[PDB]
This record gives sequence, structure tokens and C-alpha cells, in this order.
Amino acid sequence: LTLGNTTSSVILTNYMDTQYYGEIGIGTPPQTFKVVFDTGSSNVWVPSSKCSRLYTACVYHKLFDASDSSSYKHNGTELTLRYSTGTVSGFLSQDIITVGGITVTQMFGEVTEMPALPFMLAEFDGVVGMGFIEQAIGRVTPIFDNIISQGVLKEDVFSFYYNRDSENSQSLGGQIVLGGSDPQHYEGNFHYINLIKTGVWQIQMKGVSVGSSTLLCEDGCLALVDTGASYISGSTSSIEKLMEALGAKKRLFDYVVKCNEGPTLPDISFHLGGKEYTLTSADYVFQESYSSKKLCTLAIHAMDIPPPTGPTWALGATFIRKFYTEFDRRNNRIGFALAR
Ligand SMILES: *[C@@H]1O[C@H](CO)[C@@H](O)[C@H](O)[C@H]1NC(C)=O
Repeated sequence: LTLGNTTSSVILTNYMDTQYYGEIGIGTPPQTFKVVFDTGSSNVWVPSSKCSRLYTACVYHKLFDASDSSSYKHNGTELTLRYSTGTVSGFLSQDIITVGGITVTQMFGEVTEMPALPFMLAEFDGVVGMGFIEQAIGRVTPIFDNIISQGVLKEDVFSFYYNRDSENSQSLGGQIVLGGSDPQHYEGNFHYINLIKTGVWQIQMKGVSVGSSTLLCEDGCLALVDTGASYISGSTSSIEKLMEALGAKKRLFDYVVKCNEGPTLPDISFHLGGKEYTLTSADYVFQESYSSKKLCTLAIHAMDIPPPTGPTWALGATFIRKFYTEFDRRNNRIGFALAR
């Protein structure tokens, strides 16, 4: 490990509080893609020129064209990438990738199979896995390892700020710091939790309270800290119980409550390390209305993550909105501070 004196930031766009993406460039000259920075995965992919326009997703996203890059290096190894919500398929390529100020040689997937559902609903083109080589499909070096290799980053850490949505155009949707934190976006002190293990951004969670009573994960459980999850997620059994406690009806893909009932819904806490991390109903309800007649989604849903990572809680954007999160690869731990 070699440390320099460079901090590098990635400005992020907040789509509807569910999609947080920033811009990278690939090739000479650069081709730009909107990408989700996903601690729950370890590959880079963007859609490919070689994707059939029979995938309507590829018609509606930026496509990497290797025939327009003078820094492309062929590989052509196939790979399938499996995500919580959908699956993509293609082949491996090498090129120069620009992220913040930093230029790195990176192996990445050219995706050629991009299902209409759900990629038609994606503001973003691709994904930059911020996880560990142990999770990388085709055991490819993840972009963060490659930047650390360059010995320019002041620290072997990266931090996430996820703003609330804003009408105002001049609002900052989010910020990734590579090699640091931005003290302009948190307050009080970081509180750290060491990982179950190296190779996954997962930590021991002691309890979930719904207002008064610890009626979930009573013994102890797993929390994946997943900058690529829109929501906080537990396992079908954890949730259909959580929601029964809240008084929430179960729709096909999410839980809802009558909008009128939303604001008085109880606090939800998360025992991580020392501190108890609490969310108000404001923090976990899409309060889009106050009418008893209309229905309001909650930012918590069922996610059955398969082993060996699963089953686990996923703490995504619902949680990171309140808690500025610092991923410390140096000491294998996650820092949390109160966001501002
Ligand atoms: C693809 O890259 C891998 C890993 O760096 C390399 O060892 C392999 O031989 C490459 N395959 C081709 C066909 O270029």
C-alpha cells in the first residue's frame, strides 16, 4: 500500500431518491456513462455497441464502442453479472477510465444482454462495483484496487454522501470522495464497525427496534452496507413482520401505508457497533401526499440475497441519506457520521 496526497470527488445525481449515479469516461477519446457506485458488487460494466437493438434497454442507454477508442485492448472473455434486481451478460474489455480527476487502466464488461425490465427504468447506463476482488466475477481487479495501486490517494478509504431529492436544480445530488471524507457533509464523529470478514462490506447488526420493542433480528444478523441499494432491505420473513408491526399492506414489489398514517409511523433503529442508528418516518416514507384515499410507498422492502453473502439486511440509500458512510479498506471497517 502506497499513499500520496490526492483527494478526488465524484459529483452524483439523485434521481427520485432511488437512483444515485455519477459520470465516468472510457476510451480515447472518452465516451461518458452514468454509473451507480455499488459497494454490493465489484465489477465495472457499461452497455456495448455490440448489444442488439432488440434489447430496447440498449436503444435507451449510452453504448461503449471499442471501434472509436484508440486505447481499447481486446479480451472477449464472457461473463454474467447477477444483481439484486436484474441480470446482465456480455464480455470483458480493457480501456482507460476517468473517475473524478483520476485516470486508470481498468478491465470492465461490455454488456450485450440488458433486459427491458428493469434496465428500461434506469437513468444510469452502467455500474462501478466498489466492492472487493473476492466478489469480482471473472476475478477482475476492481477499479478501487487499481486506483490504490497508483499510490496517489491520501488514504485507502472512500466516502458516500446521498442528499435528499430537491426541486432546485442547483442542489448537489450526492458526492463520492476517493481517498477521504468531506467534513462539509457530516458532523459529530465517525463511529466504526469492523467487517464480519475482508472481501464484503458486511457488518454484524445487533437489533432492529420499531419504536419501543426490539421485535426483529433479536439474536443478531448481517448488514450489507450497499451504496447500490435504493432501500433498506431484509429477508421476506424479517419484512412481512416489520411491516405487520408498522401496519403496512404488502403490494407486489414494495410495502405501502395509507398516506394519512405515514407521518405518525414509528421510529426504526439499527444497532451497529456501539451506537443505535435511528430513522424517523420522514426518513423511510415517500410522503407524496397526506390523503387517506391515496397510498404511500416505504423505502424498505423484501430482498432475499442468496448465500454466501446472504441472507442479510442491506443498508442502502434510505440509510446513507441520514448517515454519511466512509468505507475504510485500510482497517477493514465502515465509519458512520450524521449527514448534513
Ligand atoms: C484476458 O485478461 C486476463 C486477466 O488479466 C488474461 O490473463 C487473459 O489471458 C486475457 N484473455 C485474452 C483472450 O486476452
